[PDB]
Amino acid sequence: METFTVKMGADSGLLQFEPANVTVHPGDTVKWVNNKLPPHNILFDDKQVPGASKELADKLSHSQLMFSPGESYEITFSSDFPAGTYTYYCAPHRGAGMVGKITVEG
Amino acid sequence: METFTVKMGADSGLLQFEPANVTVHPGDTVKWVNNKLPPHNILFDDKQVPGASKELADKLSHSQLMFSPGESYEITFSSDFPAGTYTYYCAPHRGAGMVGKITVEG
Amino acid sequence: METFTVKMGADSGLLQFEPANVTVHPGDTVKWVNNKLPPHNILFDDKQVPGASKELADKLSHSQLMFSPGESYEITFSSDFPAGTYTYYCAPHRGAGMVGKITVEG
Ligand SMILES: [Cu+2]
Ligand SMILES: [Cu+2]
Ligand SMILES: [Cu+2]
Ligand SMILES: [Zn+2]
Ligand SMILES: [Zn+2]
Ligand SMILES: [Zn+2]
Ligand SMILES: [Zn+2]
Ligand SMILES: [Zn+2]
Ligand SMILES: [Zn+2]
Repeated sequence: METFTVKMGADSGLLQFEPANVTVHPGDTVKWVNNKLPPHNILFDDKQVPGASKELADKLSHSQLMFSPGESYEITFSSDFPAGTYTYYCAPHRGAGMVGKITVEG
Repeated sequence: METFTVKMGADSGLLQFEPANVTVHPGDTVKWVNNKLPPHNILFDDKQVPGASKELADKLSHSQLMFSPGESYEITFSSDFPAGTYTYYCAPHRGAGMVGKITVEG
Repeated sequence: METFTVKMGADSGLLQFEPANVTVHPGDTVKWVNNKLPPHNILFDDKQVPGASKELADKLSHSQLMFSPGESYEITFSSDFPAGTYTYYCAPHRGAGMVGKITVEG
């Protein structure tokens, strides 16, 4: 099992998740870490996860704003997660296109 | 089973859900569709659903802001939903009285 | 079983939960009541509840803003709640340090 670190805010100051796209395998963890230009958060819309389960998208969403440097949030995409793409965004920086995509391999 | 379309924002530009009040039967779906003056969202307070279940109100709430024209969200009020009134509102337009009510018939 | 009333906003106008720290026993209820300077809400971060369960923190969080005088929200810390500290904050007044802590006794 691997852990993928996603920086929220690039080192240079770009309002992006870095890296934006990550492919994971069942059991892998994605760890988001507050990097530059907080606050950020991590939203998955109900229609943006495989099978469009609102329960799933809600449980994955960290809608609470993250302010502190190095503040982190992790999701383990375990065996019961459906394969497909999970597209997320940062609410504060939606206008800037601060978005990402986790692919659970099938 | 029927699907009731609720417009978020009237065609004229009134900040309302149209229609604001809908009566549904078990198995029916309510589909909210982004119509005018986005963003909107759909919040049910824990005390505003029958039996005051916070778990139920949370699961029905689409708190994520909806920005795009025609963006939609649906809830199927299935057999296990308690009869009674489910009162919701739009956070951005709470001040304008952008509110609605779904009645599940008993 | 006891109910602990926590005022959101002190009578004087301080932006605090009063009292900020409460110790509860299994079966006890905490009732938050809108007191001064609304809106307030009540957020528990996933890492701020015992065992860091995001499901638990989400279910305890009343993220919807509370505007009306006397508007209340209750949580019963029942037998299945893990012992330890549950640290929460108000989003609008995070900058002012409007924070609290519920201790479930073990
Ligand atoms: Cu951001
Ligand atoms: Cu609205
Ligand atoms: Cu407050
Ligand atoms: Zn892997
Ligand atoms: Zn949605
Ligand atoms: Zn019907
Ligand atoms: Zn409430
Ligand atoms: Zn007690
Ligand atoms: Zn968190």
